[PDB]
Amino acid sequence: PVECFEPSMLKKKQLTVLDLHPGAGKTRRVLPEIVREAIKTRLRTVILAPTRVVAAEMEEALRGLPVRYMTTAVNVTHSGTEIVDLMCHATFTSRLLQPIRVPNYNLYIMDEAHFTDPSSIAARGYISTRVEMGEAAAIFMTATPPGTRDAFPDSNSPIMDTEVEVPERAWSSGFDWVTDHSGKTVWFVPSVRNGNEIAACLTKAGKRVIQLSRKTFETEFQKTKHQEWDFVVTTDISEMGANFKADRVIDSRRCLKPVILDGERVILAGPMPVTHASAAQRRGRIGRNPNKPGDEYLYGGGCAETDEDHAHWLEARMLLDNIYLQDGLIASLYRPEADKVAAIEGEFKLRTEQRKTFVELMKRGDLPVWLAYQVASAGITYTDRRWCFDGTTNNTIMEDSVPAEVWTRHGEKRVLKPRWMDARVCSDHAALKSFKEFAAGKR
Repeated sequence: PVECFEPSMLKKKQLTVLDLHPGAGKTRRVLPEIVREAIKTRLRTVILAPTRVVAAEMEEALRGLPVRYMTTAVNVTHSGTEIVDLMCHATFTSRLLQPIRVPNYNLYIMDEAHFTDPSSIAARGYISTRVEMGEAAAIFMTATPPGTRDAFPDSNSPIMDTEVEVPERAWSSGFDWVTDHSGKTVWFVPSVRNGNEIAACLTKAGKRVIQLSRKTFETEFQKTKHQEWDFVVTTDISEMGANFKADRVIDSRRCLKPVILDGERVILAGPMPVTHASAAQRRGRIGRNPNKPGDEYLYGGGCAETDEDHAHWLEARMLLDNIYLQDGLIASLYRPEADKVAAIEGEFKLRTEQRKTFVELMKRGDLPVWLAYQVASAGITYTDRRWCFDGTTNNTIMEDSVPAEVWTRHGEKRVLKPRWMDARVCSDHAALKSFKEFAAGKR
């Protein structure tokens, strides 16, 4: 990997991983360098941001430079120059799945290129394949290249690393060091539910707590920038543009993991150890200010690279199987991620109509990729919600120890019992609320 940009990297067949460390100016100094060169040489380019938060942050760094922002996160104006596009990872992949026309970009710049969202993994597969075919160049920007075993990379400022016992439940004693802290803390929890319990405990202790999840991030991250807080309790938002003014990170280093069981359902297993890259990214929230040496990283266990049981690898394959490159050719996953999934090439390729349903189930439907695939491949149309109720008895969804029920579109009260069970649609209150509305045909 490389830690500084050279115009050499923009030539076709070049894939460069710009690794570096949190706050070294990736988006602030290096990204405008690349974009300026791309515009000067009239190189058709797309910039890929992990989130809309990052996209807006990029706009600030790229002001003055002609960029077509293809996101609602940025106020766009006319136009003239058509060289560099900017959009989110998910938008990029979604559009490749849709009939709409995506430019054959000759340069791909992916920010936070370790992001393990299925759309991001798929995007890297597409991009790396295009580079290998000699049709483009690519720059992957990330502090943690896929496959890294370094949980403690360099930082702008000295970091105090300490392994401790980290609570994952409410506590009455034994963890004074948590609350005996006058600074600001970012706390990475194993799940939203766990975060709720920890937040309530901290609030009871008189702390101001903001909670974030992967699904509330885009709208609620801004609270961390605009209101007073002592703790940010969050799931892994490390690479979503999570820049905080903090002096401490508490890291359980554990995560719930969606796992496909017997190829018929998805459970949430664990919590299990996070990867070295994940731990490095979480730790990377601090040690950013050279005027403030001695930020603390307190972690609660070890790391592991055995994450092949995570569903996002196969879900990436499901996405990539439905992206067209050229006749009979299906893109491979990015090489460092290629060994993560056992699959038959093209086995998830859907015909035109089913692919449209697949896309709408993921977008408007807001269903997990695996679940959306089951429904779409079954030949079910988007608004046909009968599958939400005709599952087997062990697929019954529970709400407060009692079978969940919804008022269906057909004016009938039915037990929530999906034909395919994916634990991610009912992992927490917000998720279950969303799925019940889906089952009722409200979207």
